[PDB]
Amino acid sequence: KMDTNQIRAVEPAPLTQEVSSVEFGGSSDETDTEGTEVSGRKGLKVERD
Amino acid sequence: PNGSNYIKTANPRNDLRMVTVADYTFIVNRNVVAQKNTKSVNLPNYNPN
Repeated sequence: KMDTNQIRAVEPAPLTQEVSSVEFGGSSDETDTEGTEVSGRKGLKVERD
Repeated sequence: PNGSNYIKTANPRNDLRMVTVADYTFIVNRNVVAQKNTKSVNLPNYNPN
């Protein structure tokens, strides 16, 4: 015979904020890795102390 | 630090080729043959299935 409030209390599944996608190579740039990502003559130059 | 075994040459005049970009110089030993690094695979075996 069901329940009166049970139907109303049911709510849909919640929101998913972000959608996953493929990130092809070359999109990532200028990260915090110590590996050499600085490009051009700027990377080769080293300051004198 | 990395070590000298690259410079060690019987006749360094013909064997060494360098270009000086802004800060530091790239050095080639003409006789030394480049070799791919085995035993550095991304995943050793990785049965895909």
